[PDB]
Amino acid sequence: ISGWFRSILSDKTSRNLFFFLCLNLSFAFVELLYGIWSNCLGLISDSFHMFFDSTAILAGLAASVISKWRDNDAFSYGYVRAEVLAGFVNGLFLIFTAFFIFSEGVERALAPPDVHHERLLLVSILGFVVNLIGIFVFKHGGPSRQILQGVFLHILADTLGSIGVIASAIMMQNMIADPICSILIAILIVVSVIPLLRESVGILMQRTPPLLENSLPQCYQRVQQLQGVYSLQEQHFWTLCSDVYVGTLKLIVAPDADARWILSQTHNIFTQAGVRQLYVQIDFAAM
Amino acid sequence: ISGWFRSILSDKTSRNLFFFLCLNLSFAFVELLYGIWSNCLGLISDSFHMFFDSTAILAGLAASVISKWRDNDAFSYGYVRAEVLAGFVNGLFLIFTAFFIFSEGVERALAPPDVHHERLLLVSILGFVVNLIGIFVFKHGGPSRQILQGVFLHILADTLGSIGVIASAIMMQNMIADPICSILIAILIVVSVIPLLRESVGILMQRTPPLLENSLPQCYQRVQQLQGVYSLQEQHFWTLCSDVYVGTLKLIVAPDADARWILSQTHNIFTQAGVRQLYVQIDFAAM
Amino acid sequence: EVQLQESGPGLVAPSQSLSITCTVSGFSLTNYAVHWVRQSPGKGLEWLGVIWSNGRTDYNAAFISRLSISKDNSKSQVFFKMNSLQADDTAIYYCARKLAYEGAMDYWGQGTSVTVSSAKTTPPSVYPLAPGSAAQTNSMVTLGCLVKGYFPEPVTVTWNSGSLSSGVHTFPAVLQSDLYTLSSSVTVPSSTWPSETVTCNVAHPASSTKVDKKIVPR
Amino acid sequence: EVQLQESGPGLVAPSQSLSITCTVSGFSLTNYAVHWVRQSPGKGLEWLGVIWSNGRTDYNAAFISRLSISKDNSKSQVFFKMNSLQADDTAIYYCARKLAYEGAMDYWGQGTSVTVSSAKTTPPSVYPLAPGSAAQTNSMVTLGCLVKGYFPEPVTVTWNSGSLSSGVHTFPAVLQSDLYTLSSSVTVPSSTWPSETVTCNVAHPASSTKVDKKIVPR
Amino acid sequence: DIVLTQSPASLAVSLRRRATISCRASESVDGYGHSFMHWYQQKSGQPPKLLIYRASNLESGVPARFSGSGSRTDFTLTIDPVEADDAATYYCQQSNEDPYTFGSGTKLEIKRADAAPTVSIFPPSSEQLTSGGASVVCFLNNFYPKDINVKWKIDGSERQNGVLNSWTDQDSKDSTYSMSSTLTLTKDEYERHNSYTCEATHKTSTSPIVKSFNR
Amino acid sequence: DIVLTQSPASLAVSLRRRATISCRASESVDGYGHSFMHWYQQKSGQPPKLLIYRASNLESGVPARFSGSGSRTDFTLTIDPVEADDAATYYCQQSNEDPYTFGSGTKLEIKRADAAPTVSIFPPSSEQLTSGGASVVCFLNNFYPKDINVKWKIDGSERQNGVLNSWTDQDSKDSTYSMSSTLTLTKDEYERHNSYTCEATHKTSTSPIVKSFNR
Repeated sequence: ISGWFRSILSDKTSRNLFFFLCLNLSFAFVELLYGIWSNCLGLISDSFHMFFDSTAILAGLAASVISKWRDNDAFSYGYVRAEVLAGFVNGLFLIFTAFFIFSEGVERALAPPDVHHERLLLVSILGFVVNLIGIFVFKHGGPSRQILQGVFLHILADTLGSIGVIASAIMMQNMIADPICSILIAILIVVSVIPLLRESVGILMQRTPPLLENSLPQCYQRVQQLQGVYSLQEQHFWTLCSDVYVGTLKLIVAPDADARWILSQTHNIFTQAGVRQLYVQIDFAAM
Repeated sequence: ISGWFRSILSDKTSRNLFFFLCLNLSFAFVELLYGIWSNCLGLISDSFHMFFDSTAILAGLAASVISKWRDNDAFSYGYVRAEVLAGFVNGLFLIFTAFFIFSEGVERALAPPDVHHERLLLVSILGFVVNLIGIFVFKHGGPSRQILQGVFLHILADTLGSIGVIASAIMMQNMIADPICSILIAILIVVSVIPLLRESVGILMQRTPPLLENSLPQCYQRVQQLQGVYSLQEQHFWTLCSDVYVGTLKLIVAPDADARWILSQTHNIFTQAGVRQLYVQIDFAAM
Repeated sequence: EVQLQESGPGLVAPSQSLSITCTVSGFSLTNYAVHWVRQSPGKGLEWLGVIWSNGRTDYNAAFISRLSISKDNSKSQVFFKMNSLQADDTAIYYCARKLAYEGAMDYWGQGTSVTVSSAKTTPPSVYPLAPGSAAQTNSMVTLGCLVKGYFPEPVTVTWNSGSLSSGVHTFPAVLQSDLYTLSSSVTVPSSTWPSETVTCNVAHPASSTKVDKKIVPR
Repeated sequence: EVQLQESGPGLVAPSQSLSITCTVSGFSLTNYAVHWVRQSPGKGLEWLGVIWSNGRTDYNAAFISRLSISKDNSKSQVFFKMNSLQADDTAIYYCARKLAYEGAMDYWGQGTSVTVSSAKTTPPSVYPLAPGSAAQTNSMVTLGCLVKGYFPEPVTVTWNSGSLSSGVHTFPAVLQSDLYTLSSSVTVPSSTWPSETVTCNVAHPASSTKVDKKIVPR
Repeated sequence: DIVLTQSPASLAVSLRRRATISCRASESVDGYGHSFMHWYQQKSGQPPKLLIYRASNLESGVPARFSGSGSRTDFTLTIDPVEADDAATYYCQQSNEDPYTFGSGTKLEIKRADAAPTVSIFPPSSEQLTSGGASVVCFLNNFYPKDINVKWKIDGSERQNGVLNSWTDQDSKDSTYSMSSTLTLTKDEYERHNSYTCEATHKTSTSPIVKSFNR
Repeated sequence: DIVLTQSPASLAVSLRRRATISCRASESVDGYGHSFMHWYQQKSGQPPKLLIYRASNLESGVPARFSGSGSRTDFTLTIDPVEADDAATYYCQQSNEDPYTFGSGTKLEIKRADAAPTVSIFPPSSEQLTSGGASVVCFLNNFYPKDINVKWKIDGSERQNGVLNSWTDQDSKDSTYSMSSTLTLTKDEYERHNSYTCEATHKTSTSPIVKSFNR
């Protein structure tokens, strides 16, 4: 039980995720305590949304921790795809948070607020500070690439929401501003999250690695030129992690073809293309 | 463009999904039209939630349609894992809908309602009728198994929400009832959705097929008993669809071992275990 | 130049073990598998076992509790050992290398005949056979030798150390009173005999007996 | 019993094509690949091409624009064709089957010597060689034949149709004035010669000339 | 286990006609289009010689006259044109399932023109007489077909108690047969009687060949 | 392309000593622990014979005295114990990269006890004289080592214009050498002079062997 905390603190990314998760949960709890007295209609909703984004960050942290585990004869490739699952979950979280922001903006535009306003803006500035700190901490530029990108996009979406509420507060002092700003924030969040979901779905759909896809015809041509190789059939290349490709091949060779040399040459050819793990089945054709 | 509609109507499951999607979107639009006049705070939120569940059903329908497409040298295994992705997305949708129901129940328990009540209950009965019709239609007991289970669980969750609001309405006439009922509905939704998410994550994490996992040691023992097979190494079995298993194997055999016979016997052994697609790499050991 | 030579006891008691050494030449055991196959008149060819390059052994299902096959790569020798021999285990035990990348046995060795009985080894008694009457001088005369009263079955009969190969008809042995009787025949031109010496070479490997008999006309 | 026999023109003009037929026996082309290798004094052994079971051909990078290898499974013949022959293409062209499941050539055929020149085929002129003086009767006398003025290089010299194999020393040909000169030597016991006839068999496959010369002492 | 049945058990073919040996497996021996059936040839007193591996591939060095075919369960060995050296026993082996099994052999007999046996008789030697026994050996060499009867007369009387017969396998040179008939008698029994005759009743001639010695 | 270099170019070993031939590749010929280097043996006037395949495996039927080793780039062929039949040319071939390449041969010379050449001389035949030419042929048989000089004297005068020499490869039976010296002359040139002498200057004896004919 205590080994989890030591492991999380040992890793840099896990430690940063734990720091941000604790900070978000504590600030959500503080907002809940400040809003339990009154103004529940907005503060309770905001606190629950913060706790929900906290759940998304916790999911990313759990995937990051689990990604370092070893094989157990059940997960033959290991838990390495936890990062891809976390990226997909973060993308869905961002889409649904954008839709929630859309709904809240529409509700505010179609309802006059009689609740306290100064407290709402003050805690929103604190949330903006939290989001800016999160952006600063997670600035980047067992494999762990998708999780960092997902959490960074999540922090960007939270920052967009915070700047939206701040700009609405500023413009109201100096009615149309709030819905337009909410729609713009939601659209920006969706457009930003699109590439992450594209990559995660490409990885999760057993698609050919996009980087490897260009060089596959050349590799097939070079394998075909090997002596004794009649044909190449049933080729399947898919992605496991970032820069980790797994490919399966079936070769049909001559009845007396040099199986060892053909196998070694095929492995070299597909290793020069970046395929770390490869399985080649050599079939000896009949005549 | 028009080919999509003909294809959707051709398939039974796609036709049913399109029927339910159109019905849900039309009823959400009707509720929006009825609530545009007044009582926005609850009716607008309910209509947007219905449109959001409509988006989840549309995602399931799109996955069901795409699951029938052919290979294009990019998706080597095809778009067959769209059903698994749809199941995972439906599971996440159910979890987040349960959390939304939790938040709405807490808000209702911590805020006295001055809005119209008779209209809210009447449209809720209509939603309950819609959910019961959906349960009746999708009663069951390119592969398409996860999508049906996901949409069925979604309809079950909507039915649970409808019975919760109806029971709260009945009990209020005859304050504590609403939050307790909301919590119970959310817990039931999460517990119901747990197995679907478990199966979808197991499929998406490149885990060994749970049905095949029991018989793998026996298959390894039977392959080891083959003449000339020194050892069996680097075995990876994962799941592509329902009852579609893909496995990769590496054998180390004698310098003069019968490669053809060993390959045929290994393929037969793993085909009797249900592995439809298998790749065996035979390495000729040096001494 | 690929040869496999078996060296084992021709006679084995009906309650003891058996040990056959298969010395191979022309190929290395480090990359070839040597099978063990026995042939008996009543059961045909039977596959006993095989030993692979790394030392892995596969045995027949009916002989797994009795067989024991070993290797010696440096000495190029394969050891075959079987326990609890019985009367039904008499056969001709061959060691044959496996065909490369196939399940067949391309090269076989001339195996050693094994009999399982309680009888004792008896040296052969070789007797000359010459025509009784000096008639029928058609320029092709028949000569023979009678190998009577020997045990076990294997025995080799050659004429003039095998130089006179043509015209030799060695007949299969017949079992009578738990002893074997074998006969041989050779036809030689009448010009050479008795002008040129004719020798009957009989060898019994089990008893280490070599008898050279000369045909004397009457 | 595996043989590969090449049949091709010994002499090829310096601007025409070449055609060699490799007739195989003891194995089927349906499951074996036949390589084509040439050997020349100035460039060593060179690998030209190979044809596989299904008809696929692989050619050397420097000969891909000139080689053409075909097959005939029913007739068990492999056809080798090369275009634009030049003076540097003279060599001994071998066809060798590929070792099963390896890149080596286990069985080779005795290839046909090919020369590329504008000279014309000239039949050999065989001359006897006998000792001048009837001395040195040490019971081992030397005899020879002088094959002078023939083209191209390949020529076969045998004594008594190859029966007298021992003591034969055939010497390599020497090129002079665009013609080849070859000499042979045989040593025979003085008891047999001249009591027993000695024959000199010279065969020139290019000119289809067979000359039988008898050694006459002076 | 796989039980291989070969038909016919014994086959008789002429010197240049067509010869076919069929071997049927109890269950299929196919995998991925490869039939794991192997054919062997065993002459008289020699280890089996591999002819066909995987039921369609000629072993390196065997004559081209041998052919193989068939798949799944039925397999065929074809010998054409036959020669006098093909008189041997042929076995089929399957390597598809452990343990390897060999079918019952198919004896091949080469038909030829009938020949008369070269009957010869040999009286017991001096060593036989001094050893206390007596053995009369009658040799029948180079006769076709295999069927033949030997008649033993002792001073005009028929005896069959001590007659032993041994046949040789068909020769690979002239496709003939050889037979030995041995009459074992005691010293006194041999000395009492004088005339011994050996007869070889064969299909080629209705009159048996008689070789006799009077001692 | 892979360039294979064999050292030494020519190797001389005794009859039973240790012989080593080394072949070095320009680049590695290894893959998955397999070294694709093959060794061949080519005697005098014969096609190359495969000895080692994959640099460590003996070809079926070759004598056990041949051994192979090495990996990556350096490879070694070991002949022990040497015999008189091992006097041949050895090549190394790589099958790792297309095209297959053969290294320059390593000639092997079997050392033995020195021997005296059996000098013999033959005057031109009658057919030679009638044809318009004349050729005097001097045979040197069974001499070791290969180094030897031939001196031609014509009536006590030295001539070297028409002298041609041809050596044979080392014999596989007695590990000796043979040499022919041919003097080609016209009819008139041959008829003008009377005495012709052939000398064989060899290391075994300081006195050259002289065979002469006076015609």
